[PDB]
Amino acid sequence: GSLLREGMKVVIAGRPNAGKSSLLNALAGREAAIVTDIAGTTRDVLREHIHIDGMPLHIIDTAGLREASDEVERIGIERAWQEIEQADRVLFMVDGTTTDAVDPAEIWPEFIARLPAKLPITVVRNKADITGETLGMSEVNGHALIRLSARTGEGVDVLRNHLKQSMGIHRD
Repeated sequence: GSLLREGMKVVIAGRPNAGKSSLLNALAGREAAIVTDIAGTTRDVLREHIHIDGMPLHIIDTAGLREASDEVERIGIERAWQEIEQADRVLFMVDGTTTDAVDPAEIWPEFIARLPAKLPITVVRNKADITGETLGMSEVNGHALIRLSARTGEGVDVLRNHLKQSMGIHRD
């Protein structure tokens, strides 16, 4: 390019099996939608591919932990030095108006951070019920609430446009 790059560390969560992978897929411009089994959460905790619209030849690694960052600076062929930022856009994924016990056991250890969350929105049947659990949304002041779905790309681009804007600074 012309001395003009950018990027950041993005994490994808929202309970195990609740439109996580299916989402990422739609994320990666790639078509061939491939999905595997956790087969054990990678140390680099980077199982959400490396989204990079800029250049093709670009390896990224999103840790978000001590041992993670350490493992990051090794898997991607790199000396065990220091050089890695923290998450920025921690978007959550919920399934309709479903409230599980694992729902909180994952979103709790997040509110207490220095970054936006951005919770999704539900649009399931029954009108007089959605709105109810649309504002409160458990708790916390979600950066922005945008509805979307897995199959149909209801609000994927909207979530994407709110990703490229986030990531900034950092030249490879």
